[PDB]
Amino acid sequence: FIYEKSRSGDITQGLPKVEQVLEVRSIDSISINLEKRIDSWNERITRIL
Amino acid sequence: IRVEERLKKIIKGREKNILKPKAASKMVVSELKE
Repeated sequence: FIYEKSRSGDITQGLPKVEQVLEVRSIDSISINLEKRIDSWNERITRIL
Repeated sequence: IRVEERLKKIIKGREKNILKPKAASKMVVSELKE
Protein backbone atom coordinates (compact mmCIF):
# COMPACT_ATOMS: atom_id res chain seq x y z
CA PHE A 1 0.00 0.00 0.00
CA ILE A 2 1.11 3.58 -0.72
CA TYR A 3 -0.42 6.72 0.79
CA GLU A 4 0.75 10.24 0.05
CA LYS A 5 0.60 11.88 3.48
CA SER A 6 0.58 15.62 3.04
CA ARG A 7 3.13 17.31 5.23
CA SER A 8 5.87 18.78 3.04
CA GLY A 9 5.71 22.25 4.60
CA ASP A 10 9.44 22.59 3.83
CA ILE A 11 12.71 20.72 4.43
CA THR A 12 14.42 22.66 7.24
CA GLN A 13 12.30 25.08 9.21
CA GLY A 14 14.13 26.65 12.12
CA LEU A 15 17.66 27.43 13.00
CA PRO A 16 18.69 25.12 10.24
CA LYS A 17 16.70 27.07 7.64
CA VAL A 18 18.18 30.35 8.90
CA GLU A 19 21.65 28.79 8.84
CA GLN A 20 21.06 27.58 5.28
CA VAL A 21 19.91 30.94 3.92
CA LEU A 22 22.53 32.96 5.82
CA GLU A 23 25.32 30.54 4.86
CA VAL A 24 25.05 31.03 1.11
CA ARG A 25 26.79 27.86 -0.05
CA SER A 26 24.80 27.67 -3.27
CA ILE A 27 22.38 30.49 -4.01
CA ASP A 28 19.14 28.58 -3.44
CA SER A 29 17.13 30.64 -0.95
CA ILE A 30 14.38 31.50 -3.44
CA SER A 31 16.48 30.59 -6.48
CA ILE A 32 13.44 28.89 -7.99
CA ASN A 33 12.69 32.59 -8.57
CA LEU A 34 15.83 34.55 -7.63
CA GLU A 35 18.37 32.65 -9.75
CA LYS A 36 16.15 33.16 -12.81
CA ARG A 37 16.20 36.93 -12.27
CA ILE A 38 19.95 37.05 -11.64
CA ASP A 39 20.81 35.00 -14.73
CA SER A 40 18.38 37.04 -16.84
CA TRP A 41 20.08 40.28 -15.78
CA ASN A 42 23.58 38.87 -16.27
CA GLU A 43 22.66 37.86 -19.83
CA ARG A 44 20.64 41.01 -20.65
CA ILE A 45 23.15 43.63 -19.46
CA THR A 46 24.46 44.05 -23.02
CA ARG A 47 21.84 46.38 -24.50
CA ILE A 48 21.40 49.75 -26.22
CA LEU A 49 22.94 51.87 -23.45
CA ILE B 1 30.31 38.50 -40.14
CA ARG B 2 32.11 37.13 -43.21
CA VAL B 3 34.18 40.33 -43.34
CA GLU B 4 35.40 39.58 -39.81
CA GLU B 5 36.23 35.99 -40.79
CA ARG B 6 38.63 37.08 -43.54
CA LEU B 7 40.02 40.07 -41.61
CA LYS B 8 41.26 37.81 -38.80
CA LYS B 9 43.61 35.86 -41.10
CA ILE B 10 45.94 38.75 -41.99
CA ILE B 11 45.05 40.33 -45.35
CA LYS B 12 43.94 38.67 -48.61
CA GLY B 13 42.85 41.40 -51.04
CA ARG B 14 39.06 41.90 -51.02
CA GLU B 15 38.80 45.68 -51.32
CA LYS B 16 35.19 45.45 -52.53
CA ASN B 17 33.57 48.38 -50.70
CA ILE B 18 32.89 49.91 -47.28
CA LEU B 19 30.56 47.23 -45.97
CA LYS B 20 30.78 48.18 -42.28
CA PRO B 21 30.02 51.94 -42.29
CA LYS B 22 29.00 51.95 -38.62
CA ALA B 23 29.35 54.08 -35.49
CA ALA B 24 30.56 53.14 -32.01
CA SER B 25 27.63 53.12 -29.57
CA LYS B 26 26.86 56.85 -30.02
CA MET B 27 27.37 57.39 -26.26
CA VAL B 28 23.58 57.31 -25.91
CA VAL B 29 21.50 56.18 -22.93
CA SER B 30 17.82 55.83 -23.87
CA GLU B 31 15.65 54.94 -20.87
CA LEU B 32 12.67 52.93 -22.08
CA LYS B 33 13.75 50.73 -25.02
CA GLU B 34 14.95 50.72 -28.63
